[PDB]
Amino acid sequence: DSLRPKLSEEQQRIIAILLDAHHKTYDPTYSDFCQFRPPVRVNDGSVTLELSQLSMLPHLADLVSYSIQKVIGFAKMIPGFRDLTSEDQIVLLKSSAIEVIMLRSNESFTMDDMSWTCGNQDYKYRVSDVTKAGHSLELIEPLIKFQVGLKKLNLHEEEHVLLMAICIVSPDRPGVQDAALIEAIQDRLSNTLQTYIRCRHPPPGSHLLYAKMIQKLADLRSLNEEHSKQYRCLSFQPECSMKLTPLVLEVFG
Ligand SMILES: C[C@@H]1[C@H](O)C=C(C#CC2=CCC[C@@]3(C)[C@@H]2CC[C@@H]3[C@H](C)CCCC(C)(C)O)C[C@H]1O
Repeated sequence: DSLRPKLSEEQQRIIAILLDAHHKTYDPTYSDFCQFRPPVRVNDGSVTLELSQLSMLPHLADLVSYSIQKVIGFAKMIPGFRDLTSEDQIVLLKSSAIEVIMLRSNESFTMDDMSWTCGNQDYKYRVSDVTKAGHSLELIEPLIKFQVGLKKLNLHEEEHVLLMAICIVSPDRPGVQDAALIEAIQDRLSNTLQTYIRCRHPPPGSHLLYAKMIQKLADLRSLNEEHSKQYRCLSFQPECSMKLTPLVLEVFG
């Protein structure tokens, strides 16, 4: 009884652009990782030791800064993002940066051992590594829950890039000027996503995937708020900005 409208020429183009944007901004071999400040793993088996050392912070801060640069690159290739004022472009990028990083990290996340595997042994990131970077389990546990839940959706790469774009272009972000434009750009992306699922995703017996995808966006909202709280506490540690990057400092500070 549910209508299945075909993907329009513009919608097929939008997907093509977004897939191409992602392949230009996501290296699945993670060959740049060795250029970061080296990962250090001291035995913790302690929140006092954690903040004392912050051993994994320089590496992960470089990982996040690098990721932010890629997201910016990805955003500029999103259809519509061009038409926005640069002031609205920054607003959207700053408030969605950590959300989109959590999204795009799912391509490296594996349910083999519940880790982010970016090769090879050194660049395998477990729960203990994130703690060693000065974050508590209040963020880390729900983050893994999110990643696992997202993995089980078995998203097509077409859906994965669309979801990242919808995430970035959000009219309900604190500080937006032209919310109607952002809403129009998001509607264009959402409609393409809704059409694609009904068209391309099998069987389809339960097209209830879209509602599950919108739920993931809300999961990101609360994760964003929790990371924000924990970042503020990390920044209280003396000589902490040293371990971060000017870009990470601007986005979260
Ligand atoms: C490069 C690809 C993608 O961009 C993200 C990846 C990742 C990852 C991550 C692996 C371990 C946890 C993270 C460090 C990131 C993603 C978000 C996590 C935390 C909460 C961010 C903390 C930031 C700060 C220390 C400044 O507070 C791997 C690849 O899939």
